[PDB]
Amino acid sequence: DAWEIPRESLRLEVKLGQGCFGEVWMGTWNGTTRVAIKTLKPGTMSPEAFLQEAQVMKKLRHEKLVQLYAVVSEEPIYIVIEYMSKGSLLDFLKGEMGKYLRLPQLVDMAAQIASGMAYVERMNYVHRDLRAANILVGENLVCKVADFGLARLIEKFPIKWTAPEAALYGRFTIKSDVWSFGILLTELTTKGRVPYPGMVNREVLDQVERGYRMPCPPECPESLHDLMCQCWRKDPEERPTFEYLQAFLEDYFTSTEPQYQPGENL
Repeated sequence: DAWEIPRESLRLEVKLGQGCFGEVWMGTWNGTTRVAIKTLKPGTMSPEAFLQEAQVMKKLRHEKLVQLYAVVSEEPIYIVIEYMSKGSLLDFLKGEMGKYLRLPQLVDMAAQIASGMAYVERMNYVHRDLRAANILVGENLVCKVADFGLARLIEKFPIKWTAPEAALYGRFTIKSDVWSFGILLTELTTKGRVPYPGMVNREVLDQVERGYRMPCPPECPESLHDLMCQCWRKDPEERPTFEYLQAFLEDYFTSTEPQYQPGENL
């Protein structure tokens, strides 16, 4: 198809991350544009299924999603994307710039993810792996949803982010995505800490089933934690939409916490 490109048009430069798929490099494309490239290693993952990520990226275009640019479908295999200068949200949150983030910038970042996910929502897709590690940060604190490896049109998984019904019964929906967004809201409010501190996977599964939910993070306003609790409702279906989350987050400091004053950490 028309996404395909020749190898030579590219050039890889700096290396960025490593996984059991391959590598991630920064680079330039047609020697004029700054790009990012997700390599494969000598056929370590199934070739047809590896490009099933980009297959999905092809049909999604939104300002708050990492934009596909090009593909080299002929071995050695690649996937080329827009470049996100500030790396992953998880690294950002716990790194050196992370400590000066306050509630208004963190709420603004949540708003953007929600805006990106609301688009997924109206496109009838499911992300399946929504979390801080899967969001990229650009310049001006812009945040975009990434790592569509598992995204599906609506037709193991780290239970700490994954809704109960999806971890147990493989029932992934946009509403399981909502659940992960609730956990993503805790990573934002704690500068990037792992949820369910000191709890191990099976401890998390057993406790969540019995209705345990993480408490208000320190200095997080109750109204933001209430939103978290809504996202973690037992019935997938009583959970709010992204569209609602987007709108509630964008308007937060006027409609919900107009009395917010900056604290020690948030």
